[PDB]
Amino acid sequence: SFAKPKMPGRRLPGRFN
Amino acid sequence: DFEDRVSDEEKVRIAAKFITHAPPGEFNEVFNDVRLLLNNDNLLREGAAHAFAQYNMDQFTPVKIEGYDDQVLITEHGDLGNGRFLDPRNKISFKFDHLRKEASDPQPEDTESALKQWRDACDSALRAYVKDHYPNGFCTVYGKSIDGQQTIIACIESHQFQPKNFWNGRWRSEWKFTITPPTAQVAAVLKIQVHYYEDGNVQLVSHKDIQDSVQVSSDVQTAKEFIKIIENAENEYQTAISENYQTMSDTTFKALRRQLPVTRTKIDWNKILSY
Amino acid sequence: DQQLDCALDLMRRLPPQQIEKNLSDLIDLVPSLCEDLLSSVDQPLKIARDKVVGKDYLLCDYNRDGDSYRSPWSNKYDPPLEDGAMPSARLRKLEVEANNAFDQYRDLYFEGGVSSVYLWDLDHGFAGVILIKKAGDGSKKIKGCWDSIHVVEVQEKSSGRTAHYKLTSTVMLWLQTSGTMNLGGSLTRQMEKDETVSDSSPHIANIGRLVEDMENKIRSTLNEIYFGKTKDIVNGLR
Repeated sequence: SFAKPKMPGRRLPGRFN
Repeated sequence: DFEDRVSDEEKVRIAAKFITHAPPGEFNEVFNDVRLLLNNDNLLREGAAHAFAQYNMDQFTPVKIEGYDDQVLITEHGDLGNGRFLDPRNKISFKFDHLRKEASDPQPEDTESALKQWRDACDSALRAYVKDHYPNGFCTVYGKSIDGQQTIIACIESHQFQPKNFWNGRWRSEWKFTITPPTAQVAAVLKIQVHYYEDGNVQLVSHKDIQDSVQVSSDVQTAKEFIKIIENAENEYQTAISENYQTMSDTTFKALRRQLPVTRTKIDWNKILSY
Repeated sequence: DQQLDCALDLMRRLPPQQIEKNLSDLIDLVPSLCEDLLSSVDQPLKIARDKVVGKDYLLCDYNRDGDSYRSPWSNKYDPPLEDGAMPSARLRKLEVEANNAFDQYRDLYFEGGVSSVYLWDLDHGFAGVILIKKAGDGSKKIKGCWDSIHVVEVQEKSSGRTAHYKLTSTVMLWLQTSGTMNLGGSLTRQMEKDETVSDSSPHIANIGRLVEDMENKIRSTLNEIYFGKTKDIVNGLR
């Protein structure tokens, strides 16, 4: 297969962050 | 916040819940994933051991016992404690390793002789029924006094595992009645699970409760009537599943998305972008 | 090490009926994998209301920043965010066009439901997600839902006359009712192709054709796997 494109570094959800 | 962190107790609870939800025929892969995710074998062994046993009893896992011809189901009804299970057809107890799915150390087990003839009669009728109706089915019949009432518990299992084709399926059914002439209530549950995972993850899960009535006379005649009820209800269930499949396919699925637009050709993408 | 691998494998096996709960419990089990798991594990699509334009839009990891999600119609986050991830000015113009094209696509093939398209910049091109959700009307005592998640990557070339498209497409198909019967899960397919980029064949037409080809194919494979193969497996149990 191949990898999906990755998105810019964004804030994680408040729970895990 | 740290005060509200996920505890190790909660993590092994999650591990144990994941193992109990492994598809049929895929316990080893799920276990291996959960083991590497937890990264704590000691916490896993102590906190998830019951889940190994829970999965096997829930799944009616069939097991071969050295020296004995037919296989026995691991069920809650055969749990003798101390990691041993009951084979009521051979009237033996045996150690069961829930991880390797291996039986060992068969020993004679005492049998309350009040249900011996009835359990044997139902067992023999049911064994013939299962070999006739299933490709490689197995069954185990118990006889117990439950709340002072002589009860017969019949469990059926049939699976097909094809991991190299990325699919696995299992059928389980469980049937109960009390030996109470002239008429006994029959209670049953039927379950199907199928997992397909070639470039995807599709699962069927189905569950049907059954209530019926059986006429209780002699052990051999009741056994005959009991098996007739099983055959009719399991035939009807299989029929009803394939009828639900047909409706899903030609009613619900077709309504979700067209095959093509009403033009009967694929989209003209420059007409889509036009003003 | 092998943890991310094991987590993805594990989500290919746990019942798809409980994807959302199992993913959250999985991330609690291994928090260091949260970002990779949220961007790699497909989840059923959720509908939100854009109160400014009065239109529904679809939520997924790709339009999330923190606990806020971005509307393709108004280009604002809800709950409000001052420091939210945004497409570049030029890409946003393309995103607006893409939303309008795939809204027409949605109407043509699904005759209802909801769609949303989110694009983001890359160093030598851009990427996008095309989302479609359509619920069954509940007829014949059967509840259904269809979720499309198409993720496309566009690698632009020096000539500007050709680009390389990489498509990862998932359809999640959910069906449930004698007794109880639940048939659900998803299929994922990939393909990549060079296409001409021209005034007469722009990016959105190229992407549109790839998505339509892919979703027509997946609709037919869903028909085969769900109503052919899994039924066949059931009947081979007895």
